[PDB]
Amino acid sequence: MQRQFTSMLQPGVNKFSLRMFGSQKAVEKEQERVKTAGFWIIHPYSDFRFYWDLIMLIMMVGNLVIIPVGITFFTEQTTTPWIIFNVASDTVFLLDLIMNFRTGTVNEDSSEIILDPKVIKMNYLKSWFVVDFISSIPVDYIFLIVEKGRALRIVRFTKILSLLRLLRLSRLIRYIHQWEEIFHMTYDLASAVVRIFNLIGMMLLLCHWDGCLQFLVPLLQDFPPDCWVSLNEMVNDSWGKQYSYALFKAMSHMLCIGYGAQAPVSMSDLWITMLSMIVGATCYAMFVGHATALIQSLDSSRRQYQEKYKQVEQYMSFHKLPADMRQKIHDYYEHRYQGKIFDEENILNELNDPLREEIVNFNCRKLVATMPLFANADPNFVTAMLSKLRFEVFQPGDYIIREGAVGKKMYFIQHGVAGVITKSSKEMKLTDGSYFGEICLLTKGRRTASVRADTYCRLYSLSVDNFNEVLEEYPMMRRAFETV
Amino acid sequence: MQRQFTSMLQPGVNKFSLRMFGSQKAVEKEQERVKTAGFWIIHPYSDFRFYWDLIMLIMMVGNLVIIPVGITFFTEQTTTPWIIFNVASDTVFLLDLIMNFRTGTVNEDSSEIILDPKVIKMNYLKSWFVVDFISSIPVDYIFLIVEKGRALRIVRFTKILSLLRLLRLSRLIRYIHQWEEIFHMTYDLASAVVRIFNLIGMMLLLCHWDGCLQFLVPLLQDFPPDCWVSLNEMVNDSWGKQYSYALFKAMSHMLCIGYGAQAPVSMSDLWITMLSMIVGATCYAMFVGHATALIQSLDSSRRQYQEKYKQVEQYMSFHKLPADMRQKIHDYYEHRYQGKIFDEENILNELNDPLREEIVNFNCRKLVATMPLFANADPNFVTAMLSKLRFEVFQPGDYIIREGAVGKKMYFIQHGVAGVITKSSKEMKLTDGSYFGEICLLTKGRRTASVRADTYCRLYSLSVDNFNEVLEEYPMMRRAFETV
Amino acid sequence: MQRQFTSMLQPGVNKFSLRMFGSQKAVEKEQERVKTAGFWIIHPYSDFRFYWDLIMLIMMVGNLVIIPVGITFFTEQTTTPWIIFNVASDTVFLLDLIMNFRTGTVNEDSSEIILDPKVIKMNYLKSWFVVDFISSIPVDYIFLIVEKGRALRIVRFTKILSLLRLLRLSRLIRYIHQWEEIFHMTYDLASAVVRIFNLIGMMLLLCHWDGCLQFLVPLLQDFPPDCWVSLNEMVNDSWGKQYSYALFKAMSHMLCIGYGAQAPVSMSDLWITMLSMIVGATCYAMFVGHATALIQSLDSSRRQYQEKYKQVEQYMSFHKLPADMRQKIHDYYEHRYQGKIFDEENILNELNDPLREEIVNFNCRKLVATMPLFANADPNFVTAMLSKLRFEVFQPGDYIIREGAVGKKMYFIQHGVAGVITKSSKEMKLTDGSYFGEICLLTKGRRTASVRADTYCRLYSLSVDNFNEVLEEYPMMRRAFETV
Amino acid sequence: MQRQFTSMLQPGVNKFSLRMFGSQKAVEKEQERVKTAGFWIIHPYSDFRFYWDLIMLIMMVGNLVIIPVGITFFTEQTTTPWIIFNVASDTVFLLDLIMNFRTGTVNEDSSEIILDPKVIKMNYLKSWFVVDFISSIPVDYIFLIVEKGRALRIVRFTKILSLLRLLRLSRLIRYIHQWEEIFHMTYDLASAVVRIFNLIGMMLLLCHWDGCLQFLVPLLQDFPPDCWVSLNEMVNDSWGKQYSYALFKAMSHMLCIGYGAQAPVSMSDLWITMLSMIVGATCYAMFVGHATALIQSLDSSRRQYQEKYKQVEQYMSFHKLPADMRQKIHDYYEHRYQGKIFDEENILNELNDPLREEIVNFNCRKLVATMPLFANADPNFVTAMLSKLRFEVFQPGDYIIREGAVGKKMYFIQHGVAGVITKSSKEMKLTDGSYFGEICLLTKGRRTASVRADTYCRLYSLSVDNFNEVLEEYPMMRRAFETV
Repeated sequence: MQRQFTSMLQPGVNKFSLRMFGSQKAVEKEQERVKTAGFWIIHPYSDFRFYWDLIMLIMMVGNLVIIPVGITFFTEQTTTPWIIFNVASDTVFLLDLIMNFRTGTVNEDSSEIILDPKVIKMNYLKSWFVVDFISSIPVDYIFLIVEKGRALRIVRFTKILSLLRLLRLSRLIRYIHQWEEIFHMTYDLASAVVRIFNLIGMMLLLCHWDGCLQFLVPLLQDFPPDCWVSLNEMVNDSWGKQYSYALFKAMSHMLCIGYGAQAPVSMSDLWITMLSMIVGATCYAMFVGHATALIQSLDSSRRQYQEKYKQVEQYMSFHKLPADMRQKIHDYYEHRYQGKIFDEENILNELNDPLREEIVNFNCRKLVATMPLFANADPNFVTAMLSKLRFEVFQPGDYIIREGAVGKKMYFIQHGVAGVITKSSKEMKLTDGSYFGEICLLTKGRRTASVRADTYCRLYSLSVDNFNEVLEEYPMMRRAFETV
Repeated sequence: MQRQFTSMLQPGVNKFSLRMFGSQKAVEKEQERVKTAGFWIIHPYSDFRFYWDLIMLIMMVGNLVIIPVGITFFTEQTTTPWIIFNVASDTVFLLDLIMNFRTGTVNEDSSEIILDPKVIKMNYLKSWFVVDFISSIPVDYIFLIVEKGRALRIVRFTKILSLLRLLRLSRLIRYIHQWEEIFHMTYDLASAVVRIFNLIGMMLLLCHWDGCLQFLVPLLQDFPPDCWVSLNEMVNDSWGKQYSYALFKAMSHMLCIGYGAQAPVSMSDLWITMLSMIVGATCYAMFVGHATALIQSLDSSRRQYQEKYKQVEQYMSFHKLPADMRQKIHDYYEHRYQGKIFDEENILNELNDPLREEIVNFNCRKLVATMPLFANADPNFVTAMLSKLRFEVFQPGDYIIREGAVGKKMYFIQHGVAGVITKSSKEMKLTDGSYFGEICLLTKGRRTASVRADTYCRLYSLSVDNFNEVLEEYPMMRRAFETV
Repeated sequence: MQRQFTSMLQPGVNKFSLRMFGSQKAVEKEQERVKTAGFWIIHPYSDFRFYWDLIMLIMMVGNLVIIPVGITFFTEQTTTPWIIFNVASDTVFLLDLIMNFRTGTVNEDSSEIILDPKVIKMNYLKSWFVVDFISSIPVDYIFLIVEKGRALRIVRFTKILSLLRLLRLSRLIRYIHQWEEIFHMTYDLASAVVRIFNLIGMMLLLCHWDGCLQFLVPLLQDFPPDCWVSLNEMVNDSWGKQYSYALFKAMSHMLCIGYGAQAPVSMSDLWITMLSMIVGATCYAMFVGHATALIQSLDSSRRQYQEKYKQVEQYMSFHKLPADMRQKIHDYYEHRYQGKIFDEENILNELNDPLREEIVNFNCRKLVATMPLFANADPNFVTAMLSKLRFEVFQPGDYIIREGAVGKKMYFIQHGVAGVITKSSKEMKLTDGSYFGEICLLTKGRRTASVRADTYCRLYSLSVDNFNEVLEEYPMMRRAFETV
Repeated sequence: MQRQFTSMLQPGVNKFSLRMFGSQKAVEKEQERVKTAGFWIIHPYSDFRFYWDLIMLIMMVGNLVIIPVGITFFTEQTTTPWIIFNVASDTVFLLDLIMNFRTGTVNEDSSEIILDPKVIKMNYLKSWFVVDFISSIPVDYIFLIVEKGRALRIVRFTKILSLLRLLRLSRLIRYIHQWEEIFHMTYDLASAVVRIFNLIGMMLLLCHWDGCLQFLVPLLQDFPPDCWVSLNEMVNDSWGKQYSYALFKAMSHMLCIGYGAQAPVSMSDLWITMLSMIVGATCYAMFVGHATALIQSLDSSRRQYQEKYKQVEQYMSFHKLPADMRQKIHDYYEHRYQGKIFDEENILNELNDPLREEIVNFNCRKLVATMPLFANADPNFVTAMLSKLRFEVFQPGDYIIREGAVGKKMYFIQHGVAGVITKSSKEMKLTDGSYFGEICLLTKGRRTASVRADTYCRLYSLSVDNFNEVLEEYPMMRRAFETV
C-alpha cells in the first residue's frame, strides 16, 4: 500500500515529464519539491490526477446528459433510483471540490507548478470555488427538506434548483483543456482536429439541452393551451416521443430548417424559439469557421508549392520571356523539386552535426566511393568533404561543361545519361555512378572537352574554392593529393 | 473652475499621448499648439472629447433602439413623455453638431491634427455636416407646427419624417471607429475580436429595425386585409405581442428559417420579405467570414509549427530517407523545439543591447560561473562572451566529440547525461552544470577522448573562432588566459 | 473627320499604355505596327474599343434583364415595340460580331497583341464565334417567317428559340474580365473587392432568370392543374404580381428559406425546385467564400503583427523567462514598433538611391545639423554618412553607455530624456536634438562617463566601423576631422 | 500475345515512371525487380492496373447509383435482368479482390513498392480484405438459397442484406485517391480543384442514398399510416414519382430548406429526418470550407502584392513621412514592380547555369551589343559580365548622376528619356539602347557632368567593384581594356 500511496501523487518519470522538465534529475527534483511541501499535496502532472480527471470526464458526460432529461420528462426526482444517482454523483463532485484545494496549479509564466497548500487554497477560493460549490452540493434536496418544515408550486421551483448541476460544464471545459495541452506535449495532435471535436461535443450538448428547455418552459407553465405540446396534442405521450419531438424542434431551430409542425403562437414559444435560433446560427457559423481552418491546414504543402511557383510566373511575365523559354523553366521546376517545397539550407542549419553527417552519408557515399581519391582517404576527411557538394539538375541538350572555358567545378552523375564530346574521339556516354571534370582539382586551365546532357541529369558538384576550404583543414591529405 | 476648464480641451500626459507624440516635451508642444490656435478649440485626443463621445454612445444606442419602437407600435409621438425624450435628445445631438466645428481632425498623413478653426469648419461643412444636420433638428415637430397653420394623412407622413433620426447611426459608426483606434494604441486589442463585436452590434440593430419595418409598412397602409398583421388577427394585440411577432418574423428572414406563420400574400409583404432576406443573407455571410478570420488567428503558432514541420517531411520524402532515419529526425525536432516556433537570430537582432544582455545572463550565467576562467574574469568580459554561445541538442547514442578528430568547439551541459569514454580509464559520467572539451582553447590538436550522449542532452557550445573574436577585444584577459 | 477616324483605332499615349509598353517611343512603335497591318484593324487597348465595349455592357445588362421578362410574362413578341427592341439590339450585337474579326487579341505570352487580320480571323472562328453567332442573329423571327410558309405549338417553340439570346452572357463575362485587368493596371483596385462585386452581379442575374424559369415551365405546359401558378390561383393576375411571386420563389430557393406557399406537387415543380436549390446553395457557398477572402485581406497588417509577436511569446516560453522580464520585452516591442510591422532593410533595398537619400534626409538631417562637424562639412559627405545611422530604443532605467567600457558607438537623441552620470559632477540632463559619446571617434579607450535613460528614449547611433567605412571614401574630410 | 501479356503487368517507360524512378535505367531495374519476384505479380504503376481500375471506377459509379434504387423502389431482385446485373458485377468485383493479392503496394517511406507475394498477401488480409470480401460475394442470394431449404419477413431481411454492396464505396475512395496522386505527379493539378470535385461527388452520392433511405424505412415497416408516403397518398405512384419526391425530401433536409410537404409525425420519420439534417449540415459546412480554400488560392499573387505593399504603408506611417513623399514612393512601386510580386535573387539562385545564362542573354544582350568593348570581346566573357548588371528605375526629375560626385557605377538605358546636363554645352537627350557614365571604368575621379530623368527611366547598371570582380577572371580582356 504505502509505497504506491505516496508514488501516485507526484510526477512519474515518463515521456511527458522527461520532455517537460528536461531530464530525470529535473523530474526527481520536482518529486522532492512536492514531498517536502505538505501532507497529501497533488502535483498537476501526477498519474492520480490523470485517472481522477478521467473518472470526472465519464461522470460529467453522464450527468450533463441524464440530468436535463430526468428533470424535464419525468414526474418527480424524489424516488429511490434518482435519490441514489444524485447522492452518488454529488458526493463524487464534492470529493473533486476538496481535492482542488490539495492539487497544485500551472501558469503562463511556465515556472514550477504552484505547490504551497496556502497559495493553492487562496488562489482557488477566488478563481472558481463558488461555481464549483453551488454545483457540488444537492441544493434542491436541501431546499426540499427545509420546505418540508402549495405542492404544485414547490415542485416547479425545485425543478429550477435541480439545474444548478449544469454548471459542472465549467469543470468539463477546464479538465478537457488541461488534458488536451498534455496530449499536445506527447502525441503530435493536429490543433484544428482537436479544436473541431471540442466544438462538435458542445454543439451536441447545447442541442440536447435546448431540446429539454423547449419542453421545460411549457411544463413550468402547466402546459398552456397555446403552446406546441398542447397544439400537437402530445401532453400524454411517452417520455421518448416527447423527447424525440423536442430534440427535433431544437435541432430544427439550430440548423434553421423550420420551426416544427407550425410557427410559435405564444410569447413563451416565440422567445425560446429566438434564443434557440441565435445559439444555433452562432454554433453553425463557428463550425463552418473551424471546418475552414481544418481544410486550409491539410494541403498546406501543395498550397505553398503553388504560391512559390506562381511567383516564377510573375517573374517570367514581368521580364516578358517567350513561351518556349517559359516551358523550359516550368519543366525544370518539375524535375528539380517534383512538387515538394522545402529549404535545404534552412533545414540543415537547425539539425545537429550527427544528423547532418548521417543524411549526407546516406545521399552521397555511394556516389563518392567509386572515386580513386575517396576509396583511399580517411573517413573523417571524406565525411567532411561530402557536406560541400551542391545538387544540380540539367535538361536534355544543355551543356554542363564547354571546351576552352575555365573549369571552376567538377561533377558526379546521380541519375541520367551524359555524353563527353571532345573533337579528338567518338563520343563517350556517362551514366549513374560515374564522374567527370576532375582535372580542375589542384591546378588551373581551360576544359579539355565539352560535356552535355542526353537525358534529364541529376548531378552533384563541388567548386575548387570549397575543395580548397576543406583541404586547408587536412594538410596530410593535401600532401597525398599533391603526389597524384 | 478655470484651471480645469482649459485643461480638459487639450491632450493630457497619459499612456496614449506619450506613446503617440513620443515624449512629454512633444505632448507639451501640442498643448501649446492648441492653446495658441483660438477660443475653446478641442484636440481630438482630449479627455473632454472622450467623455463627451462616451455620453454620445450611450445616447445613440438608446435613441436608435427606442425611436423605431416609439414610431411603429404607439399611437402618437405628441404626448408629454415623447416630447420630453425627443427635445432632450435633439438638443444633445445639436450640441454635438456645434462641437464638431470646434473639434480638430486626424488624417492618414499622420501629421499633427488639423487645429485651425476655419480649416476645421470648411472641412466639416463639406464632409458630414448635412447628414448630421437633418438628424439633429426635430424635422417632424417643425413640419407639424407648420401643418397646424386630413389628420389620417398628416400623421402617417409625420411617422416617415420621424425616422430621419436613424441617420445618427453614421455618428455611432464614426465615433466607435475613432475610439477603437485609440484603444488599439493602448490596450493590445486583438483585431478579429474587435471586428466581430462591431458586426454583432450591427446584426442586432438591423434585425431590430427590420422587425419594426415589417409592421410599419402595414401600419402606413392602414392594415390591409391581405397583410400578415390582419391574417394573424393581431391588429388589436398589445404593443409587446406585436413587437415580439414582428421581431420573430424579421429574425426568421435574417436567418432563413422561415417566413412566420405563412408565406407573403400581398405585394408589400413580398418586397419587404425579400429586402429582409437579402440583408440577412449578407449579414450572415459577413459573420461566417469574421468567425473564420477570428478562428484562423487563435492557433497561429500551432499552425505555423505544423507548416514548418511538413516542409521537413517534403525534404525527407524528396531525398527518400528510410523510416528509421525519419524517426530520428522527427524525434529530434520535438526535443529541440518542443512545438514552439520562433527565430532566435531574428528576435535577438530587433531587441536592444540591455535586453540581449539580460536574456543571455538569465540563460547562461549559472552554467558559465562554475568554470575556473569565468569565476575569476571581469564582468564586462564574460557578459560579452556569453553572447557567442550556440545552443545544441543531442539524442542518445550520438557522439558529441570523437577521439583523434580536430577539436574546433567546446561544450557545457545544461541538461541530460553524457559519458567521457577514453580508452585509458573506466567511463566517467557528466551531468547538468558540468563542462568538457576545454583543451581546444588557445592551442591546436586532435581530441584526447570521445564523449557520447547516454540520454537527451541539451548543451551550449562556442567555437575557437568565436572565442578568438571575443579575446581580440580584451587583450588583458588574453594575457591572463595565456598564463594557464 | 479623318484625323480622329484613324486615331481612335490605335493605342493613345495615356497612363495605361505608357505603363504597359514602358515609354512613349514604345507606344508610338505599337501605333506604327497597327497602321502598317491593314485596313481599319483595331488594337485591344484602343479608345474605340473601350467606348464600344462600354456601350455593349449597357446593351447586355439591359437585354439580359428585359428578354427573360418579355418572353415569360407577356402574350407575344410579334408586336411593334418588341420588334423594334429586338431588331435594334440584334443589329448592334451583329456589328460587335463583325468587329471581333477586325480587333486584335492579347495572350499569356505577354507578347505584342496579335494584329494580323488573317491570324485574328482564324483564331476567333475557332474559339468563340459559334456562341457569338447563334446569339447575334434573330433565330426566332427567321424561324417564324419560315413557319409562316398549330398556333399553340409554334408560339411555344418560338419562346424557347428566343432564349438563345441569353448566350450574350458569355460576351458580358469576356468584356468585363478584359476591362477589369485594364483597371487593375491603372487604378490600384483591391482584387477581393472586384471579385465579390462580379459574384454579386451573377447572383442577382441567376436569381432573376430562375424567377422567370419557375413561371416559364408552367406556361410551356399551358398551366397544368397541379403547378404552383394554378394552386395559388394567379394565372389571371397582372404581369407584375406574377413576376414578384416567381422572383420570391426563386430567391426563397436560392437562400433556402422555404418553397413559397407550399412544397411542390408536380414533377415539373419538383425538378425545377431542386435545380434552383442547387444553383442557390452553390452561389451562397461561393459568396461566403469570397466574403471570407475579402475580410482576411482587410486587417492583414494587424494580423501579421499579432503573428510576429506570438513568436516572441514562443521564444520567451521556450527559454522560461520570468514574468517581469516578459513585461519588459512586451513593453519594448510596443515602444519600438507601435503595432506597425515592416522590414526597414528589405524596403530600403528595393527603393532607388534618390528615394533612400530623400527618406534619410527627412528623418535625420534635423538631428545631425546641430553637430559641429556636420554644420561645416560637404553636403555630398553628410548625405552619405546619414545612411549608416541605426535607430535604437531604450526603456527607463537602462544604461546606454557604461563608464570604463570600450566605446564602439556614439549616439543622437531623437526623443526622450537621458542623463549623463559621471562621478566628477552633478548629473546633466539631455533631451531631443542633443548628442553624446562623440569622443569614441578617431581614437580608442574606455568611456569617461555613464549615460542612462530617465524616460523612453528614441535614439540614432553609428559604430566607429561604419564611420571609418564612410571616411575611407572621403579622405579630404578625413584630414579635416584629424585636425580636431 | 505473350510479348504484351508480360509487358502490361510492369512499369512502362513514360512521363510518370521516368519522373518517379528518375531515369530509364531506374525504370528498367524496377521492371527486372518484378519479373524476378513471382508469377503474374502486378506493379502498382502498371498500365494493366490503370485500365483495370478505370473499369472499376465505371463499374462502381454504376453499381452505387443503381443498387439503392433497385432495392428500394422495385418489388423483387429475383427476376432475370437483376440476376444478370448482380452476377456480372459480383464476379467482376471478385476478380478485383483476387487481383488485390497479386498487386504490390506503395508506402509513405517512399521505398520501392512492396512486391513479394507473401508480403502483399499478409498485408492485404489484415488491412482491407474483410470489407472487400463481404461486398464482393452475393450475400443476399446465398442467404436466399439457404432460406429456400414467412415470405413477407424473408424479403425484407433480404433487402437489408443486399445493401452490403454499398461498402464498395471504400474501393471507390481508395482507387480515386491512388490515381489522383499519380495525376498530380504528371498533369500539374491544382489541389483545391481536385479536392472540391471529390466532395461534390460524395455530396451527390450521399444525397442519392439518403433519398433511398427515406423511402426504404417506410417500406421495411410496410407503409405505416403515419409516415410521409401514406400521408402524401403515394404508396401506389410510379417508381419515378416516388424517387423524385424521396430525393426532393433528402435534398431539402441536406440543404435545410424544409421537411417536404409537412414536418415528421412518426418516430421513424423523426429520427431519419434528423440523421439527414446532420449529414447535410456537415457536408454543406465542409463544402463552404473547400470553396473558401479554393477562392483563397486563385488570387494568391494579387494578395501577396497587397500584403507586401501594406508593409510599405506601415513603414511610411511609422516614420511619419509627408503625403507628397508617400505619393513618390507609391508611384515608384507601381513603375518598378507593376503589381507583379517575385524575388529575383531567390528565383535565379534555384535555376541552373544554362537557364540563368539564357534569361540574362534574352534581357540584356541587345542593350550591351551596342557598346564598343562588348562588340569586340569574347562571348564567354560578355555572358559572364551580363550576370552582374542590376536593374534600376528612376522617376522624372531625379538625378541619376551628379557632377563632381565620385562615380562608383555606370549605366545603360532600357526605356525612357534621360538628359546629360554639363555646363559646357546645350543639353543632349539619351534614349532606349544608349549608355552613359562609362569613364568610371579602370580609373578614379569625380563625374564630369550630371544626368537626369526627363521621363520614367528603366536602366541597367554595374559597379566598378563588380566589373573588377569579373575582369580578375579574364586577364586577357583586362589587357585589352587597359589599352583603351
